[PDB]
Amino acid sequence: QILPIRFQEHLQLQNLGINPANIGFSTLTMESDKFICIREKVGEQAQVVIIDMNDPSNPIRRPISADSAIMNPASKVIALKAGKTLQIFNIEMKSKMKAHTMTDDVTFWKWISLNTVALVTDNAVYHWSMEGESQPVKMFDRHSSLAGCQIINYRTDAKQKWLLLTGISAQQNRVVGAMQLYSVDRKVSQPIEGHAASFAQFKMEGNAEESTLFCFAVRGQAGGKLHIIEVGTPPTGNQPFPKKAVDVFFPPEAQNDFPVAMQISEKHDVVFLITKYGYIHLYDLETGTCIYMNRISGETIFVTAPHEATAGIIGVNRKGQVLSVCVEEENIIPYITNVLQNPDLALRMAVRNNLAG
Amino acid sequence: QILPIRFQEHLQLQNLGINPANIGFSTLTMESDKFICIREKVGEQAQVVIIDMNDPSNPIRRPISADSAIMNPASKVIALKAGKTLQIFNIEMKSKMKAHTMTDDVTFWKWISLNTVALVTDNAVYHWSMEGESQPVKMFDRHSSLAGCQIINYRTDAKQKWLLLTGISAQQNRVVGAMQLYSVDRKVSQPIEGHAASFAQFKMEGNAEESTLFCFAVRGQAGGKLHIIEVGTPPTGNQPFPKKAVDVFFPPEAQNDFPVAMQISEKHDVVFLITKYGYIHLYDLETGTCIYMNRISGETIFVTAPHEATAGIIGVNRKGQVLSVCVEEENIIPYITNVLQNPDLALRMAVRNNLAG
Amino acid sequence: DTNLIEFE
Amino acid sequence: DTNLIEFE
Repeated sequence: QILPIRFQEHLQLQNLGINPANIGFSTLTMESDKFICIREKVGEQAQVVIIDMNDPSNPIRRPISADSAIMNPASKVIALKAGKTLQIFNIEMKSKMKAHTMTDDVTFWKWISLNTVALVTDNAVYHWSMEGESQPVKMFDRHSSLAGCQIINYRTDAKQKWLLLTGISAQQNRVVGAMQLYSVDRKVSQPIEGHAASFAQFKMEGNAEESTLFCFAVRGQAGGKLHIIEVGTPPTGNQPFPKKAVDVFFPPEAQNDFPVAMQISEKHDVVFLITKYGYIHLYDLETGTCIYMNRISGETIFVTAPHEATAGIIGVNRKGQVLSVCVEEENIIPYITNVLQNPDLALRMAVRNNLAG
Repeated sequence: QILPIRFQEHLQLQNLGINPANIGFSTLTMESDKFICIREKVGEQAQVVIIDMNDPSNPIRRPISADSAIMNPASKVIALKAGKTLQIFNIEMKSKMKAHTMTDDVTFWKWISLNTVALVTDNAVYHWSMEGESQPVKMFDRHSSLAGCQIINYRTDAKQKWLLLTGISAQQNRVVGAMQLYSVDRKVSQPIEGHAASFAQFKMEGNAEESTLFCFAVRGQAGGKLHIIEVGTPPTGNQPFPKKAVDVFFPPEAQNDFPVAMQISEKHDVVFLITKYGYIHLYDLETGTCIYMNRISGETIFVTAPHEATAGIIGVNRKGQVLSVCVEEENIIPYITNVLQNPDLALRMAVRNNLAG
Repeated sequence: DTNLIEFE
Repeated sequence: DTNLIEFE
């Protein structure tokens, strides 16, 4: 019938020649939908394959010797590291823009803005701007609750006043998720069990200021759940945002599957949640109401980024298949109304994000 | 420091164990201030939770299989329907009083008197009395102007001589209200753009017979307005009630907020108008003067009913809080006099409803 | 025919 | 001192 969502395959990295073995979390990066960096070791020579999403049939290979390469979200600026050695280049003008030598190895790092790179060390998190004459700044000391985890993600709210470090580990035979939520303003950090999450700005009707929301999904002991809470003191004059919780489904076949990524469309006020084994869920950011759910990938998915054009989510999966899913603006309302038999939601979404159904 | 009104929280349905997901238009009903009926899906077992407002702490749960449950306004008599199947039980006597299988599904239905249930199908409205052997009687065919709308209300004047069926729809990125006002006597029906409304008996000075007023609020393209008109032909010998019209205010934050409920206190001749997002307005029934306006709920409201005890209005919001606002009799006159600097309206209400200020 | 609410 | 990437 119809579908809420709109699925579409953009690429098949293997058609480009990329070895399947490099299509994974530690060799393939997608800091945004503009590029995909894959580090391959062709021969005794290690190199980076930079795929320009607006020109897929022309990947450019360059020799590197970094243990990690992460492209800027907007420009052909790349951050390369080797141990404690960190260097940033502007590929087009062939120069080294900045360089820093950390006192600890960087276990995980990713761009968190157009001009800032987050650095995660076994015991602390740093933010490093590209803006002028700068160096790493320690944002906070890691919490003991993540000691030992494999760092898989670091996120930030719009104003960078709320940081979220996330790690996972094998415990009690199930992938357990460990998150640290640090408050830059109150110099305090809270431990939280969670697998995937994201922040988002939301303009509650009757509020003059936006609200900063924190939304995470976790498959805990009580099974799957998804929370949506307002983080920090609500803007003077605003109404608090009612924390919402709803369970996230997991079919019997999906025994050890869990939340792996989450993007939020400020355009539709929708939450995309993708599990490790290809399941996509749609939830209303405002109510947490689960709109749609189905499987969009048989192969596991290890990386995603907001899909700017469609306001959706784009990710790569083990097969080297670049997939994207967004809101089918022409039918979402009709689907919610007819299929979901949820007039209220449908009525709200239609008026809220100026949609038509 | 004073206030016209007098706010009060009665309950927090969550403190009673009600799932926040069932605190909504289609699963929570409040046909009066004597009961609240929530339909929950505890397990693979559907059931109804009846909450006796005079004994909140002791909700009673009963397995049901009805797609809708509405409690009689005065007795533990419940209307339960499943598709075209309609039954009515007296819970205490645990017996099926009367039963009827409609020929069309009922999309909306609500008690309109201590003994009559109104049934709305896609193309007609019926009345069904519990008085003896009766059956449903078609009152009128639905006007095409509500074809497609989501039925949200049905109201009647004291003598069930005027019938109002209200619907809403998402048109032009805003909730537009479509009302159908039927005249039982003249067998004719008039289309009106409106969101909320209510009838009321009012005895204009110099008139021996009460007058039947019809008040409705709407946020049309010309912004929000509230009308108060006499409906039908003035009783022989009565003067006609001069139609009133005023602006209902919506702040800038309230972008897509609209009227959602209205209750009129014959006791103080005041109109209580609550918006979809928790705003409360107080107007003089007679003049249509706005006496007070300010926010009483941060969570949207989806159901109200007259609050008999205080002669005010009592509704429930998405959080599960049971709210109630009424005239603060000891201090509604001074407020008007000193804060609104409206001696005339103050002097009029004092004398008119027999108050003191 | 049947009942839509089981009573105690 | 030495660059982690070689440009051409």
